[PDB]
Amino acid sequence: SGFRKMAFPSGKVEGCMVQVTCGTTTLNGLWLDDVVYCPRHVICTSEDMLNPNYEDLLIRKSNHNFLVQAGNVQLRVIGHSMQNCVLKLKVDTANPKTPKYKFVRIQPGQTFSVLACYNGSPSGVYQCAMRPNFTIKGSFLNGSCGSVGFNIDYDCVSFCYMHHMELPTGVHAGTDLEGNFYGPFVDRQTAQAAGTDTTITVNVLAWLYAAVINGDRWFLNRFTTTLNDFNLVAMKYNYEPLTQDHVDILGPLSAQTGIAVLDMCASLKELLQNGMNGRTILGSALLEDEFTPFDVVRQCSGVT
Amino acid sequence: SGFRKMAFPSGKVEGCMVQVTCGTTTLNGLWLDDVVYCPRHVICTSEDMLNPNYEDLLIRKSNHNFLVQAGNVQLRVIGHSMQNCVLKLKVDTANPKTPKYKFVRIQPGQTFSVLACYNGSPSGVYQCAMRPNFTIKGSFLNGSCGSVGFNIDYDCVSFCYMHHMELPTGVHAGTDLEGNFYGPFVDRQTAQAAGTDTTITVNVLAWLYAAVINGDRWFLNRFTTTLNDFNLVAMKYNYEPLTQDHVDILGPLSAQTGIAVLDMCASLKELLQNGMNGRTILGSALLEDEFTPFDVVRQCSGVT
Ligand SMILES: *CC(=O)N1CCC(C(=O)Nc2ccccc2O)CC1
Ligand SMILES: *CC(=O)N1CCC(C(=O)Nc2ccccc2O)CC1
Repeated sequence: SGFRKMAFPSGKVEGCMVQVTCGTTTLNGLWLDDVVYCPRHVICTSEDMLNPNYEDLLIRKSNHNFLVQAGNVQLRVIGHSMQNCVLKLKVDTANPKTPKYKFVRIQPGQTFSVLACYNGSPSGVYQCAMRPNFTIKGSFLNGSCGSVGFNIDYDCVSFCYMHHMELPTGVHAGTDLEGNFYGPFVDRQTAQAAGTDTTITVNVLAWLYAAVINGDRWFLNRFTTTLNDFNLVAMKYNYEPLTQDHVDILGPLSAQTGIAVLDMCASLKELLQNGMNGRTILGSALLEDEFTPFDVVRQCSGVT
Repeated sequence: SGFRKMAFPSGKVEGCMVQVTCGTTTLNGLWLDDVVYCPRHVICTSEDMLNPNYEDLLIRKSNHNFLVQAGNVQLRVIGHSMQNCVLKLKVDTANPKTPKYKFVRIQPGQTFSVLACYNGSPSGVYQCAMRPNFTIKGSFLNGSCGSVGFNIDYDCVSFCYMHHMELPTGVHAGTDLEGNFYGPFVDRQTAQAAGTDTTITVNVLAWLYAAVINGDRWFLNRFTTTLNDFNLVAMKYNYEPLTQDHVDILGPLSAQTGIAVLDMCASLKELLQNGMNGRTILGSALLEDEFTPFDVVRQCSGVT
């Protein structure tokens, strides 16, 4: 029993982190096979970041300007290319610790682990969600760029995020491993404001299921609702609209607990309207929305 | 910027987890050098756990009854001994992945990472604190016993916890790696109730400092207090008494933010008396007490 915000074990990703230096900028790279992936802004001076022309900046860079270090050992760069907002540094050595891996572009509401790194060295691991506004709420200081987000399916690491940017509001923006930003964000030091950080309704419901499974049941009530009625209340509280697809996804947790999805919607409606009244659910005083249905089933069944 | 509940990277500990089977019980063991550490209750049947005599139960067990498997490969057990509530299984092979390590007994209020495992296989990593009542609030299903808690100091893993027990209230009890339970708990299926789960005041203050560092400042006020005045309020709210030792420990965060510890005590006093009024601090609606001062400095400075 018990229910924790739980990251994937980071060992397989730790084996992939290197240091990338270009001129005076040091950040992190991901070494898979004979390719090191890193943010293209590694080539920018402070001054460049106001209005960088990356193709023009890159012309001034040769292979030997990209210093790649795995631990204490230097890697030889034998090629470099820009794909969208990432650089792919070809090295002469395949990472011997390369796990089975995929590059995947996640949807808003999907969760992943981040291995925060500095100078190619892991500092910590935490669980994130791709927010509906395509930011993530991370922990990233200077030197943390190139840190990646991932899921593990048994032995296959699905890499979904590389860290690039902090917005003035202290939230985070980055790319998939093809170098495409999540959302409308750019690798430019410019006016970029995040949109409405809406709550991921299906994740809140999943987490209410996890609560019931783990003995926290005080918020169950005598009510039901409909998708349309619930969604009127979701709208008012900046919650994502709940779809039949979300209802279908919650089916296994419904079946396990014997609580109809719409009855749990009715619980959530009352929590939104009435607040927590100073009570907690799984040790939280707000409605947690960074557990997916799959996360709840995973943690509640003990998948490895 | 940003501040997350962050576990240590788990790679070094992943390399140490094995499966231990005795009769029909499967749980986890920690393989360091040529010793596998596991909970002695691996030898109990369900029936035994009501009033086990471990010395007597152990007489019926030989080396060949302890099945130890690292991945797909079996380890040969060449000796076994009971130390307090752990078994030490001597194996004929030193774990080649043994990191630098220490066994340390932590104090209440100290934090650590847990690598939740099932059948010797890592499922996830999360951050815990040794509660003032010597429980931890974990996530542990059947098969998770022998999962360990640890801190990392650069390259040296300090192992502080092995998981043994869930109390009827869904909280967790375990041992250090010398097999001594934290608190008054025993490896018996009996009436064991946790005492008052008091809030770790020095950790709350550390986390308020982390909030200010990261831009969350709405709770700073015009007030100060004294240790004695603050402690009257702490008593009423089941907070640990704040000592001059706690004040001294918070000195670096005081210096960095320019906020006197006692002024931050005054902030915390108002939060305790007035509540959050529906506001959040670092995305929480309650006062977080599972970040130590050292954790805040670590995360806010980017140590690896
Ligand atoms: C995220 C990361 O690790 N980065 C991106 C920022 C640079 C950096 O120092 N850039 C910078 C330029 C001009 C003003 C401020 C500022 O942080 C380091 C690597
Ligand atoms: C923590 C862990 O992984 N354990 C401890 C419990 C046993 C187990 O199955 N014991 C048990 C006996 C009788 C009734 C219930 C119950 O869980 C598995 C390993």
